[PDB]
Amino acid sequence: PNSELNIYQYGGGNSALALQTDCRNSDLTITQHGGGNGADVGQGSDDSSIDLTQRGFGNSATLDQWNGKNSEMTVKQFGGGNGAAVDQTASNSSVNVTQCGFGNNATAHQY
Amino acid sequence: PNSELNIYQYGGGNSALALQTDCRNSDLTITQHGGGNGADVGQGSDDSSIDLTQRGFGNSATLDQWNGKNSEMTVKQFGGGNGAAVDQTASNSSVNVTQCGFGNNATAHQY
Amino acid sequence: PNSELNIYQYGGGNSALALQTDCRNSDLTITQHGGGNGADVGQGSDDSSIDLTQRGFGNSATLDQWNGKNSEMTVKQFGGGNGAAVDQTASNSSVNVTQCGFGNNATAHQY
Amino acid sequence: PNSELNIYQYGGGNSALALQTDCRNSDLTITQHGGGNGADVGQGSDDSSIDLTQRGFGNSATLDQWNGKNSEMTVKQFGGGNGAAVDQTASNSSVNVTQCGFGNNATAHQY
Amino acid sequence: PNSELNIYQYGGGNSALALQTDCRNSDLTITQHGGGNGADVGQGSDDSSIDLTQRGFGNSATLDQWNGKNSEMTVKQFGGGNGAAVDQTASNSSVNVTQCGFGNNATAHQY
Amino acid sequence: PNSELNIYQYGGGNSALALQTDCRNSDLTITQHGGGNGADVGQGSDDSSIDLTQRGFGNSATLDQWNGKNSEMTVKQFGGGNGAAVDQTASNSSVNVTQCGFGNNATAHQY
Amino acid sequence: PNSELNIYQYGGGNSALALQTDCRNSDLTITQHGGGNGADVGQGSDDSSIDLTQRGFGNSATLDQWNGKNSEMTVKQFGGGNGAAVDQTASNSSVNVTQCGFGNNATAHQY
Amino acid sequence: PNSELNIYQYGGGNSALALQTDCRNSDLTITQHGGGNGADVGQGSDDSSIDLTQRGFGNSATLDQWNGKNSEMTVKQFGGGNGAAVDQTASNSSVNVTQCGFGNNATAHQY
Repeated sequence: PNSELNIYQYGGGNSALALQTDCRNSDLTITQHGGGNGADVGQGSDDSSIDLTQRGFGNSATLDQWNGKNSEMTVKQFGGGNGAAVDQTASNSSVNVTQCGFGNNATAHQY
Repeated sequence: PNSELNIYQYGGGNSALALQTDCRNSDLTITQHGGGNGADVGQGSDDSSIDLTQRGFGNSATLDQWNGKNSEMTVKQFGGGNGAAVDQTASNSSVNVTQCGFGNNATAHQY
Repeated sequence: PNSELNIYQYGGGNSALALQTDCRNSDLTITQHGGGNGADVGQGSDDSSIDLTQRGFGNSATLDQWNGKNSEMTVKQFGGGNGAAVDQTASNSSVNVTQCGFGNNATAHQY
Repeated sequence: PNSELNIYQYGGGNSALALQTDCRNSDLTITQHGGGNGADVGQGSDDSSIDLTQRGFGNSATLDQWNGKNSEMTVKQFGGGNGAAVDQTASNSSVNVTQCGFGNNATAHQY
Repeated sequence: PNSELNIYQYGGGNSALALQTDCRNSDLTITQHGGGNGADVGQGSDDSSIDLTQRGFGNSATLDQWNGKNSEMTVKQFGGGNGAAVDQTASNSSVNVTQCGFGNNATAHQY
Repeated sequence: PNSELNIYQYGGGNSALALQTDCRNSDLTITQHGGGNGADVGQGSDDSSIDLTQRGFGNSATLDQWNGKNSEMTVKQFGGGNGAAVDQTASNSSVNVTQCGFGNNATAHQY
Repeated sequence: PNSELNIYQYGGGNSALALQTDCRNSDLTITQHGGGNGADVGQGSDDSSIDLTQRGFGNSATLDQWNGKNSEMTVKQFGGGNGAAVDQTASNSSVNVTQCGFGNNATAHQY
Repeated sequence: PNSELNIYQYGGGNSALALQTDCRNSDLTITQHGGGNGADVGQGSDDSSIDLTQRGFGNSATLDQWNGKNSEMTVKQFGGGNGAAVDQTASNSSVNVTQCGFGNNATAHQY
């Protein structure tokens, strides 16, 4: 059971919360480029992947993948002030979020 | 159940909210080109597809895929300020909604 | 049941409402060219087809196909301000309404 | 395998790398307060904990916990430009690093 | 094997080098007060202790405790520029170094 | 074997060399008060003690306790520039040297 | 064998050389008061005593106990430049030498 | 064998030569008052005594007591430049020499 959590933070003013529990063979990566991006990621699913990359300024993300299996979730934010929340509990399922520009709001739920 | 939810944003000021639940072997894709388009997509149908594409400005869409099976959704806006709302519950059914121009309103239902 | 609802707008200020229920293996098609054309189409007929084409300005059509089977409705306005109201319940029947010019009014009923 | 990795950055310009694999039931905690602090932490040890606290600016610590069991590693850097390098492979073992001030360099290896 | 390594540095410009390997149930403590103090301490001895206290400036002590058991090594440097070099390999043995003043040099070997 | 070696230095510039090997259940104590005191003391005798007290400045003494048993070694140098050389090898023997004043030299041998 | 050597020197420039070997339960006391007194005392006699007291300046004494038993050896030199040479081998014997003044020479042999 | 040899010199320039060998239970006493007085005394006589008293300047005495038993030897020289030569070998014998004044010469033999 290899669980991997990576937090890559470049620039100034980025802040991160990352959480894995009961998630076997799961990968969760946080990469922040720029400034002021705040991150909160929860992973509790086996054989699942969470990939959160922030490039820009002022983006905020809340990401929860629970009780799933063989699930891939991706959130990529480019630009400024974009806010994302992703909840994924479906098994063998994928959620992909990519927001480019300013002030974009995205909410994704997969059960 | 291989379920994919895709949000691709190009431009500035677009907003999207996506819902996919109890949804086996189906795809939900939201693509916006331009600015200020607003979207709300709920998909709960097995072996189904929703394709919502916005190219232009100020278009508004609401899409609901519920309790169906083997159903297809393709909803397209070209231009400005087009507003569409579609409810589809029929199985083995498809609704293909397109607007070209400005200020067009379309309502579609399938049961 | 392969049932399709189609709405196409070209121009500006056109409005179309389409409702189709209990209508199996049937097509709903609306095409509006120009501006200010208004459409209200109800389809509840099995193995039936509705084709409404408005080309021009200010044309209005109210179309209802209920309880029929193997029925076809083709309503076409060319010009300005033409008004059509057609109600069809007969099975294995076809009504074809065509208006050319300005201010034409046509009512068709088939039972 | 409840394996948790937390990294907290408050301020701007901090850099931290955290790596957890082959590491069951283990916690890796990074807390960076200020700006420009550097951290590289690798964790591959069972039932182990890593705690890193950098408070100030420009501090450096390179931290490796591999192959160990029931092992705790603590480093607390207070001030500016402080350097500590700690490798841990010993089981049931602890290393405590406490740097206060500017330009401090102290290295510990535990096997 | 509850083995603890502690370093306490107060002031600026102090350097200490500590090594604890294969070293079960043992403690290594370094306490530097002032500035520019240097210490090199290696510990490879079971159930052993190393206590080093440097208070002042420019003090240097090079300490090695290897292959011993139940061994205690104490060095206390008070003042400036003091040097003590001690190697301890004997088991159930104790070394005491006490330097007060400036430029003191005392060397101890215990086998 | 409880073998404990003590060096106490008060002032600045005092120098002392102490060596304890194969010397079981023995105490090695050196006391230097003042400045510039030089001492070389080697102890390899079981159940033996060496007590060296230098109070003043520039005192020099060489003490060797080898191969003895139940032997006590005492040297007291008070004043300045006192020089004493003592070798003790006999068992159950005591050597006592007291120097008071300046420029004293004393040699004592016990076999 | 409780055998002790005592050397007491008060002032400056006094020199005393003492050897005790093979000599059980025996005493040697050297007391030098003043300056420039020279003493050479060798003892090899069981349960024997040597008492040398030099008070003044430039006094010289050479004292030898070898192979005797129950022997007592005394010289008291008061004044300046006194010279005493005593060799003792007999058992149960005592020689008392007392020099007061300047330039005294006294030699004692007892076999 | 309590055999005790005593020299008492007062003043400056007095010289004494004394030898006591094979001489058990006998006393050797030499007393010089003044200056430049010379003494040569050899004692090898059992249970015997030699009492030599020189008071003055430049007095000379040579005394030999050999092979005798229970023999007493008295020389009292008062004044200046007195010379006495006495050989005593007889047992149970007493020789008395008394010189007062200047330049006295006394020779005594007892066999």
